[PDB]
Amino acid sequence: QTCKNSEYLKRRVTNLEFNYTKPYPNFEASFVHGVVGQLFQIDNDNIRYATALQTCAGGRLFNVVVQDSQTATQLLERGRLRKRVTIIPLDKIYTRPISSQVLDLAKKIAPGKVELAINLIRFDESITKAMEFIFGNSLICEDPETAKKITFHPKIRARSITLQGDVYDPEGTLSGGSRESLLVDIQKYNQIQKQIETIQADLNHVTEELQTQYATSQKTKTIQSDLNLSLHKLDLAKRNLDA
Amino acid sequence: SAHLKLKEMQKVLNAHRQRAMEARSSLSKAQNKSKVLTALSRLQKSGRINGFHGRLGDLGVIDDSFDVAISTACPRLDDVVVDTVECAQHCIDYLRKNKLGYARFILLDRLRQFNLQPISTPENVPRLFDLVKPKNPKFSNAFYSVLRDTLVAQNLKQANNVAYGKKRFRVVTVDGKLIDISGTMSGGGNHVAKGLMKLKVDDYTPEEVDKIERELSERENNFRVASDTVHEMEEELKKLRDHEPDLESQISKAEMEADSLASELTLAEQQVKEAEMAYVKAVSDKAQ
Repeated sequence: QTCKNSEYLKRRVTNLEFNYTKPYPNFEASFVHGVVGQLFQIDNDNIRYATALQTCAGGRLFNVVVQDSQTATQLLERGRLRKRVTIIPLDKIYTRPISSQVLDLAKKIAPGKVELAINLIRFDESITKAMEFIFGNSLICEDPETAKKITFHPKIRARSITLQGDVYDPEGTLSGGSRESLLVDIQKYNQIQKQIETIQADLNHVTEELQTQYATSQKTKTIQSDLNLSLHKLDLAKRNLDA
Repeated sequence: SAHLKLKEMQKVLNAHRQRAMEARSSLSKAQNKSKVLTALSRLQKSGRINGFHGRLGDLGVIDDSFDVAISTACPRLDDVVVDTVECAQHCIDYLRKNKLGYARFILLDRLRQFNLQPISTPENVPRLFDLVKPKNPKFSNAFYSVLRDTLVAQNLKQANNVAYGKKRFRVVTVDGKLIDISGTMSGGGNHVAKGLMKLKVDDYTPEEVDKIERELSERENNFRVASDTVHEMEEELKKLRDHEPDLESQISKAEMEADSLASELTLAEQQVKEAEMAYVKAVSDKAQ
C-alpha cells in the first residue's frame, strides 16, 4: 500500500534517478556507490536552510561515485553514454581543507549568524573525504548584510550562503531569483526507500524462518498422520463406550 | 508475465518521464533567459537604475565557426554583468518580489584582475581569448578572469598535451569535447549547444510540452489501473492458496467422520435383527 500510493511524488523526483548499462559483468558493482543525492541525508534544522542547501550542492547533486579511475573511465567508455553527466572517482579527488582559525574568527565577529556546511549534514564516514571535496568549502550566514561584509573581507574569504538562496562567493559572485526547493521531497523519498528496505529485510528473514518452520512442519505432518490415526482410534473408543 | 509486462511498460514510463523533464528543464532555461531579456530591455530603458551593463554576451564577438565550441565550453556567457553591489541587490530583490526568473550575477567592483598577456601555446593550438574582439578593452582582463586557460585542440591530440603535457589547461575541442582540470569524470552524451555569439535554437511549442504531459498522465493512469488489476489477481491467488488447504483438511475430516459413522452403523445394524428376533420369541410365548 505504501509502495503503491507514494509514486505520485516520483513524478517530481526524476532527475536524481540513476541509469546505466553494465559494460563488464565481471566488474564489481559495489565500486559504483551510486548518486551522491541519496548517499547522504540532512537533519531537522536543515529545513530552515533547505533552499540554501540546493546552492551548497548545485548541479553537484547529480554526481555518481566510483572507487578508482580506470574502472570509472572504462564504465564511461563502454557504458553507452546517453546524457551529459558528471562522475566523481574516489582515488584521485584531492581533499582541500580550510583553516579553522579564520572560520572561528568569522564566527566570533558575527555571533549567531554563522554556520558550517560539514556540520549541517549527515553522511557515511567512509566517504567523509568526498564531503571534504564538495561540502568542505562552503559556509552559511543568516543575515544578508553580515554575508556582504564577510565577502568584502580580505582574509575572510568565505563561501557564504544567505538563507534566501544568495551565494556570496569570496570573489564577489552573487546569484538571485526564483527557481524550486526539491530537497524535502527527495528526503521523504529516501526515507520511504530506507523504511521499505528495512521492512523487506525483516520480511525476508521472516520468510526464511518460515521455510525452516515449514520443514519442521513437514516432519510434524509425517508424524501427524499417525497423530490423526490415534485421534480416530480415540473417537472409535469413545463411540464404543456407549455402543 | 502480466506483471512482468507491467514493469516493462512502467520502465518505458520512467524513460519518458526523465526525457520529458529534460525537455521541460530546457524549456524552463529558455523561458528564464526570455524573461531575463525582458529585464535587460526594461530595467535599462527606464533609466531608474545605473551601472547596469547587461549580459556577458553583449560584448566582444568571437568567430562564428567556434559557436558550438564556446557553447559547450562555458555557459557563463549568459552571466549578468553589473558594476555596483547595491544596484544588483536591489534589482535582485525587485525581481524576487514578483518572481521574474532566476540567474547568476557578477560585480565589477569585486572582479579580481590578472594578467591578460598570452602565454606560449605549443603544438599550434589557438587561444580563444585573443580571437575575441572586445569593444571595451577594460573588460578584457575580466575575460581572463572568466576564460581561464582557454585553448583549442583537434585531431585527437588531447591525450598528449591536454591530458598531461607541460601543464594541463581547459582546452576545448573544435567539436565540443572538453577536458577539465578538476579531474572529475565528465560524462559525455548527445546534448546540443549552439547559438550564443553571431559573427542552436531548439525551442518547442508549449502545446508539445502540454501533450507530452497529457500522455504521461494517461500512461500513469493506465499503469496504475494495471497495477490495481495485478493486486486484484494477487488477492485472488491468495484466496485460492488459502482455500486449497482448508478444503483438503475439511474433506479429510469429512471422510474420517463418514468412516466413523459407517463403522457405528455396521456395529449397530445387528441390534435391529437381534431385537426383532427377541420380540418375536417373546410374542410367541403365550402360555401365560
